[PDB]
Amino acid sequence: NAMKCWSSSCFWKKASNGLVVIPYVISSEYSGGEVATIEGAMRAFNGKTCIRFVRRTNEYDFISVVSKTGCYSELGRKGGQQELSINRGGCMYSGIIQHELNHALGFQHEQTRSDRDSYVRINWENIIPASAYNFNKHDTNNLNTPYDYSSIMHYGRDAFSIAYGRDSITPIPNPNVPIGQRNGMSRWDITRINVLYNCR
Ligand SMILES: [Zn+2]
Repeated sequence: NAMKCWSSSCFWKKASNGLVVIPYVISSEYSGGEVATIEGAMRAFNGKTCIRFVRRTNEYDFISVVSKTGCYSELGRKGGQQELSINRGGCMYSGIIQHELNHALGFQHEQTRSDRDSYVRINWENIIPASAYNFNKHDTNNLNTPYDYSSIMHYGRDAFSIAYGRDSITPIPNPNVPIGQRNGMSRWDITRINVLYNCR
């Protein structure tokens, strides 16, 4: 589910000591408690990856965390100031923040993987038309990892559903497999970070 870019000007820089140090600033709009929630979510990367989110000093490439419309991030390192939105009303949860930070690392939604049609059916007629593009298949760098229903990057079955009970995504051949967890990073989520950023 990683974006395909050969240059890695596209990705965060790895230091000679192996750490991928990603500078950030958090909008003054957030209270101290909200800052702590964001930084808490960032710590989830420390135990099992070489990713380190650190407060910016004066680095050129950095993440600016802002409370805008919904929860979103740019994909990968964009160069200079790049925004990541954690709306104060709907996004201040560890798993959601981790999901967004994974976008910033270069990871896309699980259901858009190039191999997705072997694991899910997209029920187009059930999807809010303006939001259907979120379900488009992409030419992803899958990093020799398999499709993971339990990925923090997988949409829930009712994501952008027009009406209750008519799901946007149905897992196949077993429709009962859970999708859409936002508790924490899956084994494959962690493995993918480590493969992409060559963490040792
Ligand atoms: Zn997302």
